[PDB]
Amino acid sequence: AAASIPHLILELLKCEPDEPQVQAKIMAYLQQEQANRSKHEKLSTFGLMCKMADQTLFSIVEWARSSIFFRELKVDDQMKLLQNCWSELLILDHIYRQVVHGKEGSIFLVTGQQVDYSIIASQAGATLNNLMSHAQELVAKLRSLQFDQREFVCLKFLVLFSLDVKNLENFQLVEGVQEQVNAALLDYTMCNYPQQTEKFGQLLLRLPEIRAISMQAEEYLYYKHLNGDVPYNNLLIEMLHA
Amino acid sequence: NALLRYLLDK
Amino acid sequence: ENALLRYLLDK
Ligand SMILES: CCCCCCCCCCCC(=O)OC[C@H](COP(=O)(O)OCC[N+](C)(C)C)OC(=O)CCCCCCCCCCC
Repeated sequence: AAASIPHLILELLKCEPDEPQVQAKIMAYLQQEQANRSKHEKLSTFGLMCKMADQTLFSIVEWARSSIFFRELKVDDQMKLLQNCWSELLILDHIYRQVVHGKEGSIFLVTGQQVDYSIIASQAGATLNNLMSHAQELVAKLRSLQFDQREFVCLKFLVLFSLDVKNLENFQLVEGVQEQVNAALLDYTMCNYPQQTEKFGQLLLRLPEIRAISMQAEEYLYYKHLNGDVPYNNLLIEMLHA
Repeated sequence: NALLRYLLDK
Repeated sequence: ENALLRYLLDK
């Protein structure tokens, strides 16, 4: 029968970034970055990925601040929320990209580039391999649950609007978003995936897994930074140093 | 976090 | 308050 989408969810969808514009902007930036460099100062694959991730985070901040509800918080509240979840949002973004755009044995990047598992299997160290292995496990789980765009945007809001952060001033708005987004997500899964009787619960149980992978990713990056591998003026490093 | 403040407040 | 100048002073 007909699909049903809660009104609230429609409102969340409206806040979504223009995916093709972000992709083209990030690719063009990286291509111009590399072209501006002489032969001996070209960025490595890692250096390029660091700049790519930085640009993705810029995009995430711009998504949040233009988002319904979030844009109504004072900057200090906005900062506390983003300080808490920035890496989880990066991970959720990456994971969802694989769920929608990914093909067996490869990884799809924000630039629209595709990277063969084998290329990674060979040139990546054990730390990154472990990270990617856990990310791939979550991707398989979500594909299996038929994770979709409507559920994706609800989870992004639930990750952003955390009641577990200290010294939040407008906690009532945060409570409100948690209450209403949870409700809309539940109504959505019950109506549209009625054969999967526990889909709602199953989706929520992915959240601590997202946190775990985000912590692992932060740790990997911090280590790379301590080795002097991360290019200068990295916004991810500023988020880490906070 | 000065940069984060700026990105939001601008 | 100008966000840009605040940033330049505070960074
Ligand atoms: C996990 C989801 C994020 C995106 C994953 C992208 C996979 C890219 C694989 C490219 C091909 C490859 O294999 O590149 C290999 C490189 C380097 O690998 P290495 O092991 O560090 O060093 C090589 C091994 N040595 C040092 C022992 C010799 O790796 C990368 O450039 C990965 C970039 C990761 C994302 C950028 C930081 C994100 C931080 C997020 C914290 C919030």
